[PDB]
Amino acid sequence: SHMSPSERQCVETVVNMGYSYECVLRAMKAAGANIEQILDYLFAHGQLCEKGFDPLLVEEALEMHQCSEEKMMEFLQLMSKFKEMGFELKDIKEVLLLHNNDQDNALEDLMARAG
Amino acid sequence: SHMSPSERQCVETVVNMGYSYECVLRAMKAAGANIEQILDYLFAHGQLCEKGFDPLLVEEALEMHQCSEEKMMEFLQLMSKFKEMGFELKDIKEVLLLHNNDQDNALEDLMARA
Ligand SMILES: [K+]
Ligand SMILES: [K+]
Ligand SMILES: [K+]
Ligand SMILES: [K+]
Ligand code: NA
Repeated sequence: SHMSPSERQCVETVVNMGYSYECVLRAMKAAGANIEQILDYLFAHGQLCEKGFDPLLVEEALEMHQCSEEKMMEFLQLMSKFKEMGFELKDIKEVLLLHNNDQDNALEDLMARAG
Repeated sequence: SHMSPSERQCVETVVNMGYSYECVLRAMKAAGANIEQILDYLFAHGQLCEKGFDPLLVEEALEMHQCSEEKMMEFLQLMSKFKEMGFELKDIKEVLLLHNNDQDNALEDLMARA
């Protein structure tokens, strides 16, 4: 197998917890071959989708903010807002990262390039 | 320029704090285009190299453990120790990650596969 021994151990254990292979493999690609990190990703991804967030934006938020749930949520909410205004995702990520999720600074930057 | 406006802003600001372009671009690639993130990476990388850690291993530790400075140090120390014992970096990273930096479990794993 192309997988390492630790990768296979993660898949075996998390699939035993009741997750599909596809979900586990995707989560492990994102979160790394550690069981708690995979489960935390799977649970957070599920909870956020259930709240109505776009799964693509959820995935961006989980990648961008691995350390703070509070910052992750702030990033997710503002990314959702700016995306619904019509800005491009690549620009939104960039300005939220530069400005530490400050809504006013991020918007000022996005507008300066809106067209 | 191939860089985004935010990337250019970071380079301009950080080079102004007296860092070389090459150091800033490398740090930005690792840490992302946010000035505090770049400065924190540059400073940590410097401090750990000054303590005598292999810069290649320092870079692996800064990548693996962005959230906990204590976890980052514990990983860096163990990766250095296991490398001295003669194990391969790729294996070492894998077992330290799986076993949450537990030395004995990681070691038993490494010896078992060797
Ligand atoms: K890997
Ligand atoms: K963070
Ligand atoms: K890593
Ligand atoms: K961490
Ligand atoms: Na990100």
